Amino acid sequence: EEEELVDPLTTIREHCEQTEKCVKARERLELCDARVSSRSHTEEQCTEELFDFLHARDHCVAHKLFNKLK
Amino acid sequence: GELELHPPAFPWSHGGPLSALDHSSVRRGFQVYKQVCSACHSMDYVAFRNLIGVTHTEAEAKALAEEVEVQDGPDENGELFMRPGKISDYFPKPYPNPEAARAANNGALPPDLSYIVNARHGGEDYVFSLLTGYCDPPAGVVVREGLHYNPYFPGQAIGMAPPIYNEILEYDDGTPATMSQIAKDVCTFLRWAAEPEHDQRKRMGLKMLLISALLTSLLYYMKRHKWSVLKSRKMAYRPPK
Amino acid sequence: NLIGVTHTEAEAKALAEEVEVQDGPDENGELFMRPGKISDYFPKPYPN
Amino acid sequence: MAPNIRKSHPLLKMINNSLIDLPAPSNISAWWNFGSLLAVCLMTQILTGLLLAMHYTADTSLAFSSVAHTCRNVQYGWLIRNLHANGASFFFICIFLHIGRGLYYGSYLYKETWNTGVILLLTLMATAFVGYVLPWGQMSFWGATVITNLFSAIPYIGHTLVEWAWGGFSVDNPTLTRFFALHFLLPFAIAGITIIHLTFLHESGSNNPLGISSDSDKIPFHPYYSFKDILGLTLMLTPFLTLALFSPNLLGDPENFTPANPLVTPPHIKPEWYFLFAYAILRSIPNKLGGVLALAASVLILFLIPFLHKSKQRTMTFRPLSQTLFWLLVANLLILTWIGSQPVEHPFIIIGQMASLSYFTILLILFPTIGTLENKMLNY
Amino acid sequence: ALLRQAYSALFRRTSTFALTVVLGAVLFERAFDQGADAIFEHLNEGKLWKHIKHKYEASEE
Amino acid sequence: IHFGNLARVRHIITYSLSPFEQRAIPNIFSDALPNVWRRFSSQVFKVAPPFLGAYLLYSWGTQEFERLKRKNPADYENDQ
Amino acid sequence: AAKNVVTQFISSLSASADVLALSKIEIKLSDIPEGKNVAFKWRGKPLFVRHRTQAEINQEAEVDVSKLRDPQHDLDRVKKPEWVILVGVCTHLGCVPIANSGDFGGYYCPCHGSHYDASGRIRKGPAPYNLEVPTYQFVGDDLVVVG
Amino acid sequence: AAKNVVTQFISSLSASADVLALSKIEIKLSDIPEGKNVAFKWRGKPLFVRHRTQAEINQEAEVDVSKLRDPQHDLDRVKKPEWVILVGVCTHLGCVPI
Ligand code: HEC
Ligand code: HEM
Ligand code: HEM
Ligand SMILES: CCCCCCCCO[C@@H]1O[C@H](CO)[C@@H](O)[C@H](O)[C@H]1O
Ligand code: FES
Ligand code: FES
Repeated sequence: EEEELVDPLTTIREHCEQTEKCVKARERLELCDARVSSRSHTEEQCTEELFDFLHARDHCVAHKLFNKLK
Repeated sequence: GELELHPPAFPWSHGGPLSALDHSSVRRGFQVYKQVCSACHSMDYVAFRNLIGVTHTEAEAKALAEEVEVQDGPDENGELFMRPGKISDYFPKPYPNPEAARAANNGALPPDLSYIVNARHGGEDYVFSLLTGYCDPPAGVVVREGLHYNPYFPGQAIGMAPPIYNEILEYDDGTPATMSQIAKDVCTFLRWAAEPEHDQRKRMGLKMLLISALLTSLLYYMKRHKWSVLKSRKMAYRPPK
Repeated sequence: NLIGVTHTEAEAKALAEEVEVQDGPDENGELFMRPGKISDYFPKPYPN
Repeated sequence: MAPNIRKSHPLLKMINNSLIDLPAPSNISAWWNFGSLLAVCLMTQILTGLLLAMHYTADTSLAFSSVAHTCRNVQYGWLIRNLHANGASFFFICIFLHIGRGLYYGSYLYKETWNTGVILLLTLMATAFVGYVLPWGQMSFWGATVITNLFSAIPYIGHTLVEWAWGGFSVDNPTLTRFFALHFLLPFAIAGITIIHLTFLHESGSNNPLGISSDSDKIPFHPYYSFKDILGLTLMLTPFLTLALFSPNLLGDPENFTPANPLVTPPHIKPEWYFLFAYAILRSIPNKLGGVLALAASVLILFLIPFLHKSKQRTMTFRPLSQTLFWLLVANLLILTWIGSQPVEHPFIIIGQMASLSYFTILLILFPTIGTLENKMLNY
Repeated sequence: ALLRQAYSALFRRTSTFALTVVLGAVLFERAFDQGADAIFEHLNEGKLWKHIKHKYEASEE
Repeated sequence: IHFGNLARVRHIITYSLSPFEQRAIPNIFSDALPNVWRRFSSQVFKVAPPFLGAYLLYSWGTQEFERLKRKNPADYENDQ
Repeated sequence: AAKNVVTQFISSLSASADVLALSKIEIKLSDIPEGKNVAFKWRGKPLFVRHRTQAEINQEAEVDVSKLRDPQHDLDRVKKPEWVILVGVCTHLGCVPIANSGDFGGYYCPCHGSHYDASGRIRKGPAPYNLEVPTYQFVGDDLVVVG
Repeated sequence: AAKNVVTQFISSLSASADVLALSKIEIKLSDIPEGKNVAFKWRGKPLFVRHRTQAEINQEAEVDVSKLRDPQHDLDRVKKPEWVILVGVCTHLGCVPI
């Protein structure tokens, strides 16, 4: 249990990741990661996808995060 | 150009043109800075007296400054020496010179935080994002020895190791020191350090509008009132035709 | 300042090398000594 | 000597013949309010300026913090600093409308009033340019280094002229000081020249929107325009204050909150907004020398306007063709401004050159040409 | 009728017009300030030092 | 001396009333607004166009810039 | 509006925050040993706060000096007993007196002689007036706030 | 008279004595051994004077002049094979190299 310390951040981050555009982006990222990790001579990187994701997730967080902070 | 991720817009309690700073959050922030950042970050333009009537009492302030030793002098013999701080002193620098600073942080130079929220696009929204936002590099990206990955920092390789973590300190006001709470309060404090006039400036803006709207209307009527003579004026052409 | 007035560029370069001045900081932020250049001003006898 | 003192007195007589009994057309519009604002604008800069100068220190080692210490410790220092800084933009905003108005209503036909006008603009530019270096911030320093070095492209006497200006080998303390000197000086020259401007102006009297002789209907400046201008003063002053007070740094580069540092070039060194339009035309011409001239011409072109008037009419009130051409040109300047703010890469680089080309084409060829065509369509 | 009265006692004589503008100002200041300050504070309940001061103003150590 | 040597005028009568016998802002709906609209109409198609035509160019140039920053998968399709 | 903007600009010329911050210094009376004189920095100039023992309000308060050069009556502009607070500056050529020596056991200005007694009064010397006595207050005995 | 007073005043704006004094610097090569790079302060910015060995001067000849962003061979730079003098400032954005 009835008393432990949790950062509302990680909580609202989980909740947002199960949102349509986050999922869609999170998905494209996993694929990228997967095919970039599976190769040994590619110039490619997964920044772009990581961003599209973080951008979508974080935009979501902002809308709610401060509601739970003092 | 090049890729970069832009921070989001958090609804700060002081974002409203008519909304002031939450001095409680600022007071916490000062602690965060004092107990964490001040370890590597200088805040040259703020002095202990500045806190008085803003976040602390003249007494608390006098105390907070005595917790530090400063370098005064010279004395009768021309030597330098130490003494307990006064409210007239400015927040202590962590390093003698930048060279020494870089030396203790892997050649990196922690910038003075006096105007940081105005020195970076995004201010708090950016500083806040940066702090909480550390994470592992995506595929294909390698961060060189000594730097840490942060997608929010340009280049994504930042010399600052995540500075705050849950319960890294205890707000003596009884506030759950979750990492985000910290970043939030400290960012709020940084806003204030960057521009103490914040509240007064906004309170003035209010007055300015009210008077402005009143004065404008009045002068519009006056302008119209005088001009009426012309606006309605009528003429005619009467030759002896 | 002496050059072309009381001494030759050479004598002057010498007269200044006879003194050690305080420059810095270095790579580590420390101060240090070095032999004077003609660009230096006559040494102060006391710190303050 | 004479009945009322307002006319006899060697001084009131002056104040009277230019602010009270002065013949003004009855139909001038809001676009004529900019003269007075520019004037007020000026008196205001000088006032806030002096106030800031009484706390400033011109030395690389103290400039940045002198300004900071002012906003931080001087009663209302922060307010004065803001008012002065934002005041500079309000200044240019106004001057750009003032000019515009002139162009669209063929005011330039008053050659001498107009030519002194161009001189006021040039002077104001130098003034605002040197002013910006005073706080010695990253952008202050770097902009100063890039902009002043431009002259180095001038043949033979290039480098010499620059190192002279700098007082050394690079923008350093000897520059900061002479700039502070210049910045304090120029404003006063502006004031002086404004007197000449209005002096030539008064020879002919104001022009008016319909562009036809307004002698058949003139009115005393006071109260008509004294009142009208005081109204236009508050109408603009509101947005100025609203900005200056609610969104203080809405227009300033955050890079200038970082003390100048010669060992860190900022990513994008660009001048203040009111200069971009020309900075843009500068980069349009790849060739350090040609680009400079193009810059110079971008403003010096104003001196030719009077000789490129072909219309049988003065204003554009009754010239619809010229009107779109006029608004095109405005829009064109907007784009140029925009281009100046972006990096030097595709698709900007090309848009840049295009806008720069359309700029000179419109003023040098289209305008006078469409002007002539318009005369034929009227059977002239 | 105030307009009529106002005109007579206050606006007719230039000397009294001036007196009205001054005393009028003195009272307008006093009231405009108090009012605006009031509005600003309500709009910011519990954020100003004025509000949280009590916690450390003779209630600690 | 500019009032008296301005123009040779003959036969024009004008009539006007003291500012106190008339309204400051009169006929706002019957005359004022209808004209505001009138004036607004006569110009839109002269001004608006090039300003709109500016916006577009801005939008295109902006969006295209961002596009060229994005990666084209057709560079890594055969990087086994 | 005008009143405010003028007031604001006008006051932009009076002492700034950093200056008012050094305006006054607060000295703790209850930490000063008897007889021994202590000096603190106040407004860039030495401030003398001496604790009178037992032979000060006596040996240098009963002195019979008929005609004085400065109308010095301890009840005119002074106050507390065992406490003497002076501006460590000589009224001759702005030099700072000393606490150790003193022909009159008081202070001695090494610039031209000027001897001051235990209460800070010119005795033997060229300095006209007596060491200046600055404004102060006692709203808390164990604490004095000069300035 | 005029020419003089103007000349005098005009030149009162060009570099002062103290500045010309830092105009140029003379470095003693004897202080710099081969295989070790040394940096001096010139015009507020680092000045690199390295003693290149007959070895690195060779690695220098195997440099493909057409495969560089700024096409220049050791020919178009140094005056003495064993000596390389550069301005310690990165061409990108004002940083000092290692
Ligand atoms: C161990 C020292 C250290 C601590 C403690 C630390 N920082 Fe830093 N910080 C640095 C370093 C190193 C840099 C420079 C990173 C670089 O420029 O590569 C830095 C940079 C920063 C920057 C951003 C620099 C930029 O260019 O955007 C900010 C903002 C910042 N720190 C905030 C904080 C705050 C707030 C705290 C306290 C919560 C904090 N730091 C604590 C060392 C520290
Ligand atoms: C320090 C800046 C300047 C000041 C304070 C100033 C002031 C004035 C004033 C008071 C007027 C009379 C009222 C009006 O019509 O607005 C005026 C008119 C005029 N100004 Fe300026 N001016 C300035 C800059 C310029 C510039 C840059 C030009 C153009 C290159 C210019 C061109 C003119 C012209 C042509 C008139 C005639 C207006 C008409 O058509 O009747 N002025 N100016
Ligand atoms: C012609 C009107 C003026 C213009 C257009 C102008 C413009 C500027 C500009 C753009 C700056 C930089 C502001 C910033 O971002 O920090 C500035 C700063 C400054 N100006 Fe002016 N200025 C003018 C007149 C004056 C005058 C007459 C003085 C006083 C004699 C003055 C004194 C200063 C000082 C001291 C600063 C430095 C402090 C600061 O940066 O805020 N200015 N000015
Ligand atoms: C258009 C004219 C606008 C002028 C508006 C005057 C408002 C400035 O008023 C200011 O308000 C502050 C907030 O309480 C006070 O602390 C200042 O002392 C006061 O001068
Ligand atoms: S200054 Fe003290 S004796 Fe002269
Ligand atoms: S790599 Fe960017 S400044 Fe050197």
